[PDB]
Amino acid sequence: MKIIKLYFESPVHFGEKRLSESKITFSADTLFSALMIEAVGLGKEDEFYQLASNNLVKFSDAFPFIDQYYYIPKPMFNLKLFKKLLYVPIDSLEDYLSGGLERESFNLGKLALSEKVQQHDFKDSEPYNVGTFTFKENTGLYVLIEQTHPLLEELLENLQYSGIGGKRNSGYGKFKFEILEDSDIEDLFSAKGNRKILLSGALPKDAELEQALKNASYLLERRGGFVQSDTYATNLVKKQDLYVFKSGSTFENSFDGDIYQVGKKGNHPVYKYAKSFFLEVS
Amino acid sequence: DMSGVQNFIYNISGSKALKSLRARSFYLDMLLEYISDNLLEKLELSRANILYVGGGHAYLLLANTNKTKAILSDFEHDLKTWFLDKFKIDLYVAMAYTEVSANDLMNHNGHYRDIYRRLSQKTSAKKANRYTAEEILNLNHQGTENARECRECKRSDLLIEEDDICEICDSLQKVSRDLTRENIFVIANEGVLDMPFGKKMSALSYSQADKEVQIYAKNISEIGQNLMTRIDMGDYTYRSDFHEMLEEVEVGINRLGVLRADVDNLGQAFINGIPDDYLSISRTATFSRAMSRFFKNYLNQLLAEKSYKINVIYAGGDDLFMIGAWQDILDFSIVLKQKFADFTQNKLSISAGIGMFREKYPVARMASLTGDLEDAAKDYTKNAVTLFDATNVFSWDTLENDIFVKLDAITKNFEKLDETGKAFIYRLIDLLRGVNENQQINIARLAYTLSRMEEKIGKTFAQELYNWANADRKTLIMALEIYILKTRE
Amino acid sequence: MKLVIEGTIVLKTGMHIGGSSDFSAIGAVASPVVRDTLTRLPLIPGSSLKGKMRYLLAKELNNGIDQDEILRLFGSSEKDKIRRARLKFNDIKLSNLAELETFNVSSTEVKFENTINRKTAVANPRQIERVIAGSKFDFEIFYNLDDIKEVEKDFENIKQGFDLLEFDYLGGHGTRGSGRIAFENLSVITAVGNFEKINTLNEILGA
Amino acid sequence: MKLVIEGTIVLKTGMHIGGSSDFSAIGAVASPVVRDTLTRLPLIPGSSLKGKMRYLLAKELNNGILLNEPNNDQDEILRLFGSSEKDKIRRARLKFNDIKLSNLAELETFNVSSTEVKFENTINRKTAVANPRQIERVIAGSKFDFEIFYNLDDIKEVEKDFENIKQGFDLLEFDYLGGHGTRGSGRIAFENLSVITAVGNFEKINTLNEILGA
Amino acid sequence: MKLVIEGTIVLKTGMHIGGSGAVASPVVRDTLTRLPLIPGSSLKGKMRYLLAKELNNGILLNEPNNDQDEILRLFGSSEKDKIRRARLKFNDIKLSNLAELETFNVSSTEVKFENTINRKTAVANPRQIERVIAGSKFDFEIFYNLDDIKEVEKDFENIKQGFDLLEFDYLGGHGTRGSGRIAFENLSVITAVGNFEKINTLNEILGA
Repeated sequence: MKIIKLYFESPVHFGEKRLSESKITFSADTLFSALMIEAVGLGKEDEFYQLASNNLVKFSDAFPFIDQYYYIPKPMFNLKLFKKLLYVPIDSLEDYLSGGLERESFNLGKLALSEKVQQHDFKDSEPYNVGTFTFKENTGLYVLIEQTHPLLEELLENLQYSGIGGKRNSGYGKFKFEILEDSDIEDLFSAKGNRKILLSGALPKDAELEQALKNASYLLERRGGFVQSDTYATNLVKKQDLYVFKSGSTFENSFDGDIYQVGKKGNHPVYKYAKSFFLEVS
Repeated sequence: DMSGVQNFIYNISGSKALKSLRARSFYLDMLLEYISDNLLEKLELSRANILYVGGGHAYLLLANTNKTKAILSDFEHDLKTWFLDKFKIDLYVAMAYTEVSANDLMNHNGHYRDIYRRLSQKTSAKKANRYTAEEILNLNHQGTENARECRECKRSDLLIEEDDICEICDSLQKVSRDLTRENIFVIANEGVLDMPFGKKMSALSYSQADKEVQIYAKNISEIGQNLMTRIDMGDYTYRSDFHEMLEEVEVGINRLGVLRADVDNLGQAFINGIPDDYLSISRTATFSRAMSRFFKNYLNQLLAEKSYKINVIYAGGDDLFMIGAWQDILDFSIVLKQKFADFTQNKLSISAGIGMFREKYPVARMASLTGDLEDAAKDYTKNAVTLFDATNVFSWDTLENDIFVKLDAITKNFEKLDETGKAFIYRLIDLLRGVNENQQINIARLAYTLSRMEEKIGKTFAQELYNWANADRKTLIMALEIYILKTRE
Repeated sequence: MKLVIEGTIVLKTGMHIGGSSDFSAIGAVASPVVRDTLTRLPLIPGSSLKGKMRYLLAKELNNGIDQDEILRLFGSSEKDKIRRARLKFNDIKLSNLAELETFNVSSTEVKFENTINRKTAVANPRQIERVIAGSKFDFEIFYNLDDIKEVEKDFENIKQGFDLLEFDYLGGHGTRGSGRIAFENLSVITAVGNFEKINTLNEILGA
Repeated sequence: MKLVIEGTIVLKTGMHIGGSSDFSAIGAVASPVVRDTLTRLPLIPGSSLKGKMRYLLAKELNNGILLNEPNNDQDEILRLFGSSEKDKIRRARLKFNDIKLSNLAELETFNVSSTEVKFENTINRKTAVANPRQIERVIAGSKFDFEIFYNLDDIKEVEKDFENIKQGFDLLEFDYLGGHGTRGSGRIAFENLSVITAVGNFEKINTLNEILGA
Repeated sequence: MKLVIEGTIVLKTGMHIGGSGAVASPVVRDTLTRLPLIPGSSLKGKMRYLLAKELNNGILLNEPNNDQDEILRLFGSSEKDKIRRARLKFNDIKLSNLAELETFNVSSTEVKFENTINRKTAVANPRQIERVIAGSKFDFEIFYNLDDIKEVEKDFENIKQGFDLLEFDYLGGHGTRGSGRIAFENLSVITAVGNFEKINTLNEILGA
């Protein structure tokens, strides 16, 4: 298991339904879509989808990190006996679970709002506004992968000089990436456990959804939007809405998701990575 | 327990989204009212079995019979299906119940805290497993591809054929156009605003209510003969349109001010605020009714007393949200704290956060960062106000006494007037902020500067202003900041 | 097959791009400039540079009749014309602030202007924040190479946009003094994918 | 296609544009000139020069008076300096730039500063006492190399536009540029008035360069 | 339409304008060429004082904003409502005749020594006064912009009145004690751009 630490050199915009509103981090849907667009840029989207569908690449949602501290979302535990807390460090999960344990503050950056206009010559200009998020100086995001492949690294390097998120051609989203294989996180992931914490925006297939929802504390998340290409349907069109579990969810039974197809009435398919990525705890 | 109520009210993407906030807050509150009253109709119980129907949640006492549990299961399934068929994930009502006994109600063996502890545990357990497998499958099955979307609520289902707008969101637009200070609300088969269970709500006044139907009024005219149910909410609106009321004010800056406040520790004072030896069901009822009565009725009457330029979006102890002219927000915050302390006899504290914005600022980002100044005040859950920024955190007493005597003194002696005296005011403000960047060469400069600026205002400086400007007080720079914000074009 | 064009925007005259409404300092009667939110240092938005280059390039072209050069370089989304933009602009932040600290001077200034009424002969002043002249902004803009038969015409159009912008201003009250820029150190390096004719782009942009 | 008009504004008397009451303890001198913030040179803003040319040209196309709003000027003035109305909005054909002091080397050759201070009275007719006032001015004979960008979008108006531009420069020849000009200061003169093209040669550039250099 | 009124200020006695090395009381000079200079503020102020005192009932005691309509329209105003643009436009006047002064092998300015004999002490406490010499000339031109055809005659009558009022008074410095006496000559008016119809009447009511 390896890491992809994303040190950002620019404001980002990772909107949820907006241009004016943004979140601090992105998801596996967006990174899979970005890598698929970089694959069709260099003609390897048949290879990349065959790698991703056969579980040769498996990446979680991008998660925050401050100095030598990797963070994950606050796992929804259904324990019996920190509402403003949202991110607990991944190494501190055992003694966060063993008792009511806050050691240091969580600061990643702060949100912003860019004020832009759409200038007209002989007409009054149109204001609009882009909500952004600027990271702090020695912070960023990381993505957990395992058994990395040279195609994944080539596509990541091509995505590095293209932009991640929204409004990327208009000033945002540039970053640099690094692998930096760690030893503590891989030992934390290799250990089994009775309860497993989801880490990507997954959705089980229709023959395992009942098995997945047994002793489950989940949160559904609507993950859709408009199709970003040029060869799809000669006008802007919204893909199929897919409701996946949120990345902080916690399950008893394991599952492997699917790369669902959300675009069918077009010249090329549109995919949505809802494969499952788990972390075992006790 | 309605979930996502703030996400329903504030996350609307419209350019004219500010005109629908009261409609959305009203929709959610009266939605919960009708859901609880409908369940009491199904169980053949009176409305006296409502202990508290509040903001986002209701509490009912009802019999431990198998017939009741059958009606509860059917009601929960129908309510869940209706909420999925209108608000896909964005709204959810969690119906959880627990078994309690009369010796457990009477606090004979303790356990009166344990009623609401078990109820909150089961409600959180229901919120964790929100949907079934079949409902998730039907959610994923109804996704289509379409090149259309609403302007405001940004969904692509239930669009109207004539205009790219969600039907429920358009109905909120219509009822926002038809909401006055005296409108009663009528639920029947035909109406404006879509509701369970196959009923719709019109918000009509007044002679159209001669009409089968349930009539919900804020204020009742006659009790006996006219026969309608009194439901109160904090529906104070000054003008119901922000551009015109921002054009009404002429002295200060043309910015919109947002007040978001909450009482500190509703939950702690609600489950273990009362001593154990005085616990009763009626005392919990009278405490909940006292708090709701204060916020809704008393906040409406204090706002109607001195006609503040304030629109109230949400009213309640758990969450409050008002928006209007920022000068009137700043004027009403201190009197809201004072009258809340008069009501609760200083047994409860209120933490606020002010924020000033343009009118065309995005409403969701507005409410969200006003709430982050709120949690910045709650860090300090004490008496705390953040004045328009997360770093300018005060308390209530400091704001009251120090800021208002300082502002009254500054508006007294700074109204000479003079034209370059204002330039001196901004100059001294900017260099007091410059030494607030923590360099003492700047305070050496300011020691040189006071010798330059004795004679500019005259001799009124060296009685109170020099003692405030001794070592760059934050109180003084904030009072000067609100003075130069109150005095512009 | 993905290119990087590096350069520097120096300011011959001051610059008033944009404005924040973040209650940073809106007390002072002076329209502020756009700054980075964690360093509070002056910033050229990538949207401003991109939009002014698009405006001047689409006005120099499309005379007497946008054409597909502008759409293939800057992207479009019409009812039938949808193209991916080839240029990836980034937000540009201030570079020589250490050089601006050798002179013991700020990163930004304030400029006073009156307005003499002709009827009543009276002046009302107003203030404008400007980032000062002598400021430098190191930029990098990313070009992706979809087709080699169009890259030389694209780079000819990019240099045309750069010197057209060098004879105009970059945002704000440019008719009344400010905004004048000068692009220097314009060079092209390929990021991924070895491109066999890169020196011809390095001389058509570096001329 | 765009033209550049370059010249020099030479100060015949002293010139006092601009001022910010600087936070540094300069001492017992008040009312400084506007300066370039980095190179410490006195500056002629393009806004001041634009406003004074627009006023004198709008005043000159006269018979009657000039009393109107700048947007309700003459249509030649609106097509030269721009207008911003709700419907009849015209792009400005001129682009002014802030002009900083050029011949600092020549002022250093004569061993004298770039700006000086003039002491000035106001004797009140009651008391007949003088209150001295320091006014910082720029030395006469200083030269300010300017360049204005002219964007040409209609060949059938460029000759009249340059006729009006030369008339505006001539109206500044007999008036002052900024500051206490009625009391002596501010008098300017335009030298080396020429026109060059940004990129791509204008065919009829000779008539513009001969009615601008008249 | 704008007119230019051009003449000469010749110094009949010495003159000393201004103040503020290792010597006492220098004159205000040109800063580049070091020529002695009449500030246009001083000429405008003295002309305004004399013309406002003669265009009045004897004496002049009020502020310059409170003058007559002829004075206020000739020299400008600053009121909250009754603000007027000046028709005269004065300029700093440098020394013209350095050729004539250098012909006579004398400096353009010279130092004047004079005491203050205290009465109970009868001792000198000397001081040095720099004066630009007599016979110095100062070519001036004042820009007059024409707004009223029916008022240019009265304006030019007042301008000639101010000129020959200044002929019987001094111009700056220790004037009552010897210095400052000037006289105006070669007085003419010319038009800036495009000839005025009535220019000959102005040259004959100003050339007298």
